[PDB]
Amino acid sequence: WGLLKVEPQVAYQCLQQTQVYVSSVVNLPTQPLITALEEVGIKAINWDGELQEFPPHSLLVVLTDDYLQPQLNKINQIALKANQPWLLIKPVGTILWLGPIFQPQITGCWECLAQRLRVNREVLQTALHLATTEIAKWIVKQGVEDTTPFPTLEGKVITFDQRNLDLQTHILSLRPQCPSCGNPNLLTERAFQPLVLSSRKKQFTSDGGHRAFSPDQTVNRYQHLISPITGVVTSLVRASDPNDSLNHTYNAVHSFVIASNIGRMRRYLKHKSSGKGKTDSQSKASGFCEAIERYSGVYQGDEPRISATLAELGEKAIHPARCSLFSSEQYEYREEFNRRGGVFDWIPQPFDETKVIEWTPVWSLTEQTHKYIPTAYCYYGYPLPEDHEFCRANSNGDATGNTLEEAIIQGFFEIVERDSVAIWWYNRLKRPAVDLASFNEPYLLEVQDLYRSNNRDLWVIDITADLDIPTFVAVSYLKDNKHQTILLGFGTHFDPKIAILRAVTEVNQIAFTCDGVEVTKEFVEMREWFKKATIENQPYLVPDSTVPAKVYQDYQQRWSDDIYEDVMTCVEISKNAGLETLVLDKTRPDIGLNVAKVIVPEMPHYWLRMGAKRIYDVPVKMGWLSTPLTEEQMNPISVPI
Amino acid sequence: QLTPEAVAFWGLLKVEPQVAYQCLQQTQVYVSSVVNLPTQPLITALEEVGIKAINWDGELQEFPPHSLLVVLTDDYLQPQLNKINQIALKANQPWLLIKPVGTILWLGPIFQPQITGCWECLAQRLRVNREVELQTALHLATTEIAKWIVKQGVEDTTPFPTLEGKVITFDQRNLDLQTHILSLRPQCPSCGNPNLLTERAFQPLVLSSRKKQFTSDGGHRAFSPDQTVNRYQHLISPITGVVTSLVRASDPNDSLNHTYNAVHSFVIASNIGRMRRYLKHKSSGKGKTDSQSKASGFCEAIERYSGVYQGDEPRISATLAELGEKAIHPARCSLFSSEQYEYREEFNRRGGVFDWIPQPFDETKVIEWTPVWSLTEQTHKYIPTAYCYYGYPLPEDHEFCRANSNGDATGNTLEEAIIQGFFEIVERDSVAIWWYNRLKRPAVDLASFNEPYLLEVQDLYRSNNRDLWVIDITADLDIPTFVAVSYLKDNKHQTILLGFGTHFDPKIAILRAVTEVNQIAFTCDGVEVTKEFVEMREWFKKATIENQPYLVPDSTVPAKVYQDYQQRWSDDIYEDVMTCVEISKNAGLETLVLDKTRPDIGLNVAKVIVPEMPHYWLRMGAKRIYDVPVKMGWLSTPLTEEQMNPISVPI
Ligand SMILES: [Mg+2]
Ligand SMILES: [Mg+2]
Ligand SMILES: [Mg+2]
Ligand SMILES: [Mg+2]
Ligand SMILES: [Zn+2]
Ligand SMILES: [Zn+2]
Repeated sequence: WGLLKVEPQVAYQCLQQTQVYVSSVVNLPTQPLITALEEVGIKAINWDGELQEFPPHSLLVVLTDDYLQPQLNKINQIALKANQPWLLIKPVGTILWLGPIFQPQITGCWECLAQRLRVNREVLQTALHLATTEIAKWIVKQGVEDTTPFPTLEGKVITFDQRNLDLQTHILSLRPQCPSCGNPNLLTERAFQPLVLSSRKKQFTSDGGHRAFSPDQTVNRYQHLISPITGVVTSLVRASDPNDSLNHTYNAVHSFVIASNIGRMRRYLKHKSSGKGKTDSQSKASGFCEAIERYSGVYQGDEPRISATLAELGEKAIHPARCSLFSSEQYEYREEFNRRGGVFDWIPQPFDETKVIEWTPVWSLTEQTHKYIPTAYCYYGYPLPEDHEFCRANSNGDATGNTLEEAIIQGFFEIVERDSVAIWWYNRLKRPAVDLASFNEPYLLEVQDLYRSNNRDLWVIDITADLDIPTFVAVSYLKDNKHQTILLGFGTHFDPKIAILRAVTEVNQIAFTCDGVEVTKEFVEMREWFKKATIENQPYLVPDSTVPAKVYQDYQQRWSDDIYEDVMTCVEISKNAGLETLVLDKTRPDIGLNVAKVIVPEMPHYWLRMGAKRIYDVPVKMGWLSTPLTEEQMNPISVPI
Repeated sequence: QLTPEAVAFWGLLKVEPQVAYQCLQQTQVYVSSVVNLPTQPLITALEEVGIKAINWDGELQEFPPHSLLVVLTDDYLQPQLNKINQIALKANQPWLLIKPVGTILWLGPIFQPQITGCWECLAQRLRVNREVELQTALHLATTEIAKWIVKQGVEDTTPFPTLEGKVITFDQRNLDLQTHILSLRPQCPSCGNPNLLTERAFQPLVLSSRKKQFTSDGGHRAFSPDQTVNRYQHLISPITGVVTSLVRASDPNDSLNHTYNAVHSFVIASNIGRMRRYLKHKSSGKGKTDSQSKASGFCEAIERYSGVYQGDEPRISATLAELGEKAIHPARCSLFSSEQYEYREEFNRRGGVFDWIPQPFDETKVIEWTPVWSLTEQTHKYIPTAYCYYGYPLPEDHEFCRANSNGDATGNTLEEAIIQGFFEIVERDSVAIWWYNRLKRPAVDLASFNEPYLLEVQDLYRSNNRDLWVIDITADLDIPTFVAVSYLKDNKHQTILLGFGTHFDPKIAILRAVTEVNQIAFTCDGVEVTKEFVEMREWFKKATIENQPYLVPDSTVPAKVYQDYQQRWSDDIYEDVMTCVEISKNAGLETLVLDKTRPDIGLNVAKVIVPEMPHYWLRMGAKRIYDVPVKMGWLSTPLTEEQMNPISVPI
């Protein structure tokens, strides 16, 4: 009782004014905790939950076996209504959860923790003494002692395991969009307001692209979101690739990307997620950013939408076929194409304007107005009718950044990369090479030499489209082998140097995985590719020797000092090509790290989306072809990467 | 037949009651206290869950075949515990040490003899680390004892994380739990062999070839510091570890192209009040590297710990006369002038602690000599022990030398440590020769090094109003040695920053120099006029680029390029050691190697001693400083001692 070093007998005065109402949720013995509480002098009286009003300086303790018991939803309503602090304890099982001191209007309520646990659970006497210690610490932290000399479990879950004797701390996050403790529809007011971009001049861009803040600092700041109970990223494995390779490193994260209803297949395969690889020490930062973007892209019911059909919306709505861009021939052969195709290139049902769907507002930058995109195309896991699965949400254009403008730039670069890759791949076009020596980067030369030493010839091809945004594809194939195992990487940026860096990082993220490749475990779609990825059979994968190789001085410099001007110049670049750039703010207020989805209608993905006239017309416009290619004359193989 | 409350406790151990109950008739727990702590509460706590626990007198050695001895204490450095350890090792009886008092609980390890370290394996590292300045306990102790009992009994399931050789530190105030891995020490006086270093030193040193596998960045190193930290994290602890870390990355995270790490540990066993607490604390084992984002700061701490005298180090008590030519005179290593000894007191009132002048060596007195392996002669020489190890107890009237870090180095292999130490030695030699003669040297064009990092750093420094350049100060050994000089323009305080680098590969030597400059740079607000950098702040305040003309490159001689240095580095480090040895032999020098690595730590640490090589500090007794500039033709005539630079090297 004196280990709190607060007072020998003055602290008892606090115990003379504080009552602790102990209660059980589902069949827990309340008496032992009560007796433990009078053992140290705390006046504890049993409660059942019917009482709402409480005397000042009171704490309500509730015991449970699971943190998602429905009865808690009642208690969470009682506490918020009465503004009463309460503690949640799980004394049973091998793992003990001390739970947070739910203080209304200051810390998160129970609903925040329950929502995060649900989003995260898609996959004896010592408890009493620890609970007594935590309660006693809370008693003195509010009556006499100050904030600093009194650590408390307020808004903090302590997970203690006796079997391994290890203790972990999870930080409960107050969600401003929580239905119970906050504004339940903050997103619909945020989206309806016009989107405004604030200028933010960069300060340090020595390496890792044009970022105004260190991604390591971002991970350090957002480590409070890294938790398997009260967090959004499961962490767990963290780094996957060995740390010996300093030039290129990797790190893995666990999240949810696909929401298939097959439990058996989800049990082993769909669990965890991907996102791994960077030449800089920010591979873990990139994986964390991708996990954050995937978590922000999932549907949870708070998303802004309006139930209507295309007729009422008129010109304000973008037709789903204008974004998905599937050819009518693909639709009319949907069944057998889906039967022979993979999950990535699944062909959805044709969209009919007769039915009524939910449209999410988006900010059209080119017209500076509000358009409407089908919600199923924006958010993962959106429940669609079994007869109206007209589209499935993908990661194309979704991007992460500290500022919204940086996320917009990343998303637009992703869209441009996908368009250029599709145009080059499906036309089977030959494009000039790029000499890495002219790029003034010894890293490219040394990684090329390393790949050649490992019996893998590597080179880079320039596939820049009419947008004139420097984009490159790095291709590496194993020599003197029947299985070439062609590895591809794509990199697009205003700065050609970092575009080449992105391409080489993407191509060598798989290069070091050789000699023990995880094969069919998750590269099943890439298996048959390696059975046919031969340079002689794919002549477009080798550069056109006739045209001289492009150099670093062949590309104009377009990047500006401030990211706002980068967003602007991207807008005029898109406008000059007769395209409309739309931005959807996926940033969750409870997280704070900006996530944005950039949607451009006519821009296609690299999957079998043959309905886009860009693939047919852009090579003609640049003169790469004299006549547009017929749909059946294009490449019948999807892009493996 | 136990109470249902007891069988509930065994439930969380995933063991059926029938299997567990049987073990309860075969395990006897003798509970005892060393500081008169209440022993009964733990006995009754163990009896409640069914464990047959009885009190222990403290002297009985006869024990049943299956048993466990629990010892309660308030501190782990109680002298009486040493007796208990002697009982445990002699009787081969496992025992657990518990500290159930105070705010912070120490669960202590299960000291199993011949498998885990004994008590004093923990006690020595606690003593080194502590040179600065309750129902929960019972229940955790009961849980740990029961886990050990069930693990010892059947071991039906593989996962049994018992406390065997592992200390659990639990702080209830903020409720945090830490794990410290106790490490068995082969040189421990009681459980191990306390003579191990003596046989290791007397045996001839043999170097084995080991071809390098990865030389991506940082230099010719076997592995990145991250791998070393991952391998040796069991030494990172404030209880049973050699380095406390805690601070870890102290440099700002905004910088990306370079990083630095600082940790706090113990290097010198001091006793003066001005050195006991005020200055010894915040001792930074700095590690600066361009690669990575957090650095390590771990190798320096390891070498400093390995250089500390502990009494196990090999030594023979004799004098120079009977040792003969096999010994090396201390003045042949310290290299202090006789004129520097005659006015030792006057030069000791003024100046820093680093450049203190020791008393002249006396050949009549008897001292302890540590054997070292001379590679040039491939034999054993003898160096005074006080010159090799930190904190060696020297007589007040015969304090002839003080151990320094010159030549000490680390490595995953002994040969790599030897290379690093030799590079440090030649670096300091060349820097002293250049500095004390005030010689002007040709510049080095960074663009010729085909490294964009050099140009980026130079441009950043120029943007920050700090002009930076590089000067080649390579000595007669022809090992590329570079000094990077930075100074702030348009200011009355230039704050000249100097970095030193030396390697066979000129590119990584330049990289070392610029990294050394950058580690000190970007610390304008770091004022230490009186805390720890009084000499550095004095140098910043009273040294410009015009009053120190040698600091600027010589404009007359054209700047050296990257193609002006011959290539000597090889794929394997063994012939690198051999070529360093033959380079030293050609210059009429003897290379000596002392293996300071400890068997418990494992990481290789070596001190390379070359007698005639001077250091940064005021060591005017070496004829190399006087003669090498003449030999290379830099100076027509040797410089008189009073004509040299009267300012010590601040870096
Ligand atoms: Mg990605
Ligand atoms: Mg993306
Ligand atoms: Mg150093
Ligand atoms: Mg050193
Ligand atoms: Zn809430
Ligand atoms: Zn021992």
